[PDB]
Amino acid sequence: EGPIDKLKTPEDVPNDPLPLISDFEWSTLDIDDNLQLDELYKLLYDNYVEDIDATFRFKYSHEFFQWALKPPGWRKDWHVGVRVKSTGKLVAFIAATPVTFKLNKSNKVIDSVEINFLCIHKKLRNKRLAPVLIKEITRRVNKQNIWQALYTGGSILPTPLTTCRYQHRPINWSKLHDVGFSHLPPNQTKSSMVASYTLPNNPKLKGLRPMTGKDVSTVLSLLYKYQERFDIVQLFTEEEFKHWMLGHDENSDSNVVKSYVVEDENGIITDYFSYYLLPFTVLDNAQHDELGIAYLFYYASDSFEKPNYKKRLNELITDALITSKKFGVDVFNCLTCQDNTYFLKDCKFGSGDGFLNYYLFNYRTFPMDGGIDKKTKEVVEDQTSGIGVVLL
Amino acid sequence: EGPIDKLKTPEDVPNDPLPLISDFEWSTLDIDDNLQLDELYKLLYDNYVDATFRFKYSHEFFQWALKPPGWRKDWHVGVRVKSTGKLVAFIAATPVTFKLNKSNKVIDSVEINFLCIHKKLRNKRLAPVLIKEITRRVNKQNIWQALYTGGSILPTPLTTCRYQHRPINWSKLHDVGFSHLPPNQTKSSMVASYTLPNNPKLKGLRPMTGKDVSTVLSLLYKYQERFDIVQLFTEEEFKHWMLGHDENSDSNVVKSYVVEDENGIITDYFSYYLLPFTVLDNAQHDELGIAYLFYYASDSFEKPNYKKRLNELITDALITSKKFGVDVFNCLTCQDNTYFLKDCKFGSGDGFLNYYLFNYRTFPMDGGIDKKTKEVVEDQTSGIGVVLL
Amino acid sequence: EGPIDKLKTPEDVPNDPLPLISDFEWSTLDIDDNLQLDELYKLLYDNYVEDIDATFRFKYSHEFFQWALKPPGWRKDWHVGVRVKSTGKLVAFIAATPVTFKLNKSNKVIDSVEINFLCIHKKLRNKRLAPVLIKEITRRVNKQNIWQALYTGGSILPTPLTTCRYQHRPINWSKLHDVGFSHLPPNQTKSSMVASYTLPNNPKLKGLRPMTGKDVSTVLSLLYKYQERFDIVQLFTEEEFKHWMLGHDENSDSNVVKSYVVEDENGIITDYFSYYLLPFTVLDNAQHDELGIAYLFYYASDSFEKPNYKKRLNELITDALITSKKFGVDVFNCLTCQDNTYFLKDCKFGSGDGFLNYYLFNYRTFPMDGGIDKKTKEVVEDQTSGIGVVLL
Repeated sequence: EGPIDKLKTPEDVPNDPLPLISDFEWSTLDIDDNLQLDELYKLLYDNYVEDIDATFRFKYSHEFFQWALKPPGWRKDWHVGVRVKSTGKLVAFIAATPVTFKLNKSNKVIDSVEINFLCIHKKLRNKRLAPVLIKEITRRVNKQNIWQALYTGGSILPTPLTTCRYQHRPINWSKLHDVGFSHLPPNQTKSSMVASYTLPNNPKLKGLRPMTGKDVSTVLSLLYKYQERFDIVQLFTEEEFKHWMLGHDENSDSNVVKSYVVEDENGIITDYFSYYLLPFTVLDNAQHDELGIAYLFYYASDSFEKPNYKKRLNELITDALITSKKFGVDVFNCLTCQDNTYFLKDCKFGSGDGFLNYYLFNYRTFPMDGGIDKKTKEVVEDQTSGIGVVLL
Repeated sequence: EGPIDKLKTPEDVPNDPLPLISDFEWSTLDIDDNLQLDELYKLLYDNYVDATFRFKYSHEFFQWALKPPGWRKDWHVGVRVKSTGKLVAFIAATPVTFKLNKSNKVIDSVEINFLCIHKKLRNKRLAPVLIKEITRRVNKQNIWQALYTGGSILPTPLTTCRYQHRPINWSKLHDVGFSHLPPNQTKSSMVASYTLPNNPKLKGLRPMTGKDVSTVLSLLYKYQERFDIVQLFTEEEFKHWMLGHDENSDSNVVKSYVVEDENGIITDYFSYYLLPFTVLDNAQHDELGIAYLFYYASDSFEKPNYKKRLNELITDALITSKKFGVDVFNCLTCQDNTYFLKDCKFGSGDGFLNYYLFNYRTFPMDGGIDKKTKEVVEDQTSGIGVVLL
Repeated sequence: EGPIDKLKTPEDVPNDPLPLISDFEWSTLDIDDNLQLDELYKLLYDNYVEDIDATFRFKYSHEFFQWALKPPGWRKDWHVGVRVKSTGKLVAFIAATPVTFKLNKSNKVIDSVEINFLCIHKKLRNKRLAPVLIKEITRRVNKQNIWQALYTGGSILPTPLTTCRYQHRPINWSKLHDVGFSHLPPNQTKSSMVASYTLPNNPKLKGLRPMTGKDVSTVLSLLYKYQERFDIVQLFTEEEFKHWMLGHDENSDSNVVKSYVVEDENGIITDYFSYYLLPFTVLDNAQHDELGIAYLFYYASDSFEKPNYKKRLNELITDALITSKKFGVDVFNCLTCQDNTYFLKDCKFGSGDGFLNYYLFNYRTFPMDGGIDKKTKEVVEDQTSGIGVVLL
């Protein structure tokens, strides 16, 4: 387990951007300039429809971008676009956001970066631009003395850490059906389906309440003890954990990340969970314009050593599902990572067609379980996946 | 193992082509202009080559061979005689990504091919000049290594593989002088010894489609871990090379197949490309259909039925080629090809291929043949895991 | 229990400093050059303000540095600074000092090092230098064949030895109130508070006197017998103990460490205690410029096996509190380590908001009691903490 490249210094890294065919030019984006953020939003809206229904589009708000791209230490220099010289139009983009990972087996902590928002205009798909975008953002971070990067996607590149599968838990089945997200199984009716997904309106766990700034250190310690069971995890400073769990702005309740804690009868935090909101804009449907989507984020529980562990986790996620109902969520998603396969069945998460591959550039690691059978790709129940990180 | 040159930047590279004899001039080709593509075809037909055979290149073949994702017109370098403007030499560079498995190094490079020089200019030793100029053009795009192959004996090759041939229509191969009748044999025995079923044998065998790309790619990646040097692709790239330039039209150049088991899981796959020979001076035939083994991979490499499975795969490849007018099926002694040459009836040819990775030192590699006898060494994995068209 | 890494030789350690973002360069400090020491002082003064009030700054004297960084065996090579190449200004620092620990339960002695004075310029908090500073100081000591290091701070990392809590014992309440250190409780007056903290002007224990170089072997033996009750302790050569208890200069009374012994009629030393002085410079107070602070150091008593142990310890600390009054001390601090929880209540130490985490890099150890409830973080009275070492 360890780095792959012979190891050099920022000095040995080219000082200038890689060359591009004459029709294009690099353009560093300044997302604090609303006109440029507008450009990015448009590029994504039209062209970042990866493995999604043609009728859906990621609906990114200004608040979502603050949260996703501006954690402590973020750099404008790492928001790399490509413009067509003729008109100045934005046609490609790639980002790197700072992150710290830890490989539990070898006890290695690595300051890295997460590479995401890799977007290429649909008319430029045959220009082989992805590898160029990756080389350039990698050059920029190597200059900052960072030598490992995490990249995730459905694309098949060499040596993935592993592969997890998407899961979906219908919250408002009727609407999911009206827009084409969910299908009516063989011997079922819309009525049976809806009935089968009904949930309480109120969370069940006593002491469950929204997390606040004062809970940051306690939750962090709880997550740290808990995540020892995964192969790869994330470490945060308190300022970073605060940003990712509560939002960019400390004095305004986040509409993007929802974080909850459970404190027992004596006031001690024993469990916590978090999820983020990222809706889809829906096209060509006469009644619906938006589809509320939640994504399971980080969580942790006291009970991992006790015998009621599985039951407790399923109770935690059930309350997460219940709370999402007050935020317009229509489907609650998660992957087969962390200990997620312990609650998929009882909580009614169905397997989706999508898969996620994880790549840790410039680093060899032992194989990792992805929560699914290596050949069948079917969910394997109650198994701990080596993936303990969640990427937005 | 690693680069050779001291390493510089595109800036340190001469901005202009190096002057040629005054009689000629550099001329970048634009293959999207049919008139220029026609010029290239004529130059190749006449000067790129047995005497009675000529590579028959179609427009479709050129799209496939020269226009994969990221191809650059600036890398289609021709030379014109100033007097008449006639095209007399050419050289190309196409983007490709290699990975050296032993050292786990990934290198974005380029494949240098279609190096053609008019027969009357063979004494001006233009090849080195063509290589230097194409090399200069790619160095400018910050690429510093290149793969070049051929029968030519240049300084230090990765290794050397040998050609193999598997008669499909022996009678015709004999009619045109490709195949010879062995000492104590008859045309009748030969023909009988090469007959093959008319239908593929493996269950679940079908043509590959766009939807199989990621799955096949993962299968090839796991499989090719056994070779020393391999190729990596983006999904667009793999799709182009396995299915053709045009996504909505079945290719007549590359034939790709997958085998999915009782559960719909792809367990094997193979591909081959078609490149006929125009046949000159034969009263019966004008063309000789030729297939070349491309990339393949199998589930069974860890199992004990591996060798039998591979031979079953190739045998079905041979059978499918019969419907595309193939007269001979060729392949080199690279990859794990030596595991099926004998049982599948591939005979050694006189041709050999040398591989050169300019500006890069690598450990020796197996070529699938004995270092001194140059004879096929059965069931041996070659270090060469890349196939060049 | 034991080392974590596979174990290598100095030989397997990289011979040259780690690469740095090209803007900076490693610069070994020579604190014997007053100009360089002045640089270190300034860097600290401006940027080493973590976990303290904005209006306070650590007031480091030349004497304090001699004591803290120059014990027997100190190495200049372990005073690692970072300079911005453009101007040569000092922007970061980290030090390693030799120290020997003993793990009482497993009876393992380990020559190690204490990593401290990790300081980064406020404007580079986003360059993520700490990990790089640690890696580089760790490389230098690994070269000297030392493979374990102790690091402490408020920062949270996975698996600390334990966590202790800060305690404060107002000496001059009125001043602590004026400068905002202490707050006036709900139904209290400045007058009640002051009255509640008054102390005698003279120590009460008979035979109490200042320790001298002569007493070293006897005091050391007393501490050794005594500290057998903690999980991790420190071992000293007589030379090291002399330095840490009496100061860098043998022929001049120290203004940084105050050590005292209690002997009976026949010169038998029965108890001893020590504490060090580290003031805060006070900013923006129309009245005060400095705030005298004392920190409980090492101590030991005869009575640990006897029934008057608790009462005796309390008598000891009470005399420490009284003696600090002649050195301008305004608050007397300590952590909940050692047997400190035996005297916090009766001696009037109040719990602060600060906590200290301890980390022994490259070594797994059994859990240790930090003197606080593992769940409420509140002081747990009269208990022995596994922490028997004090870090300055």
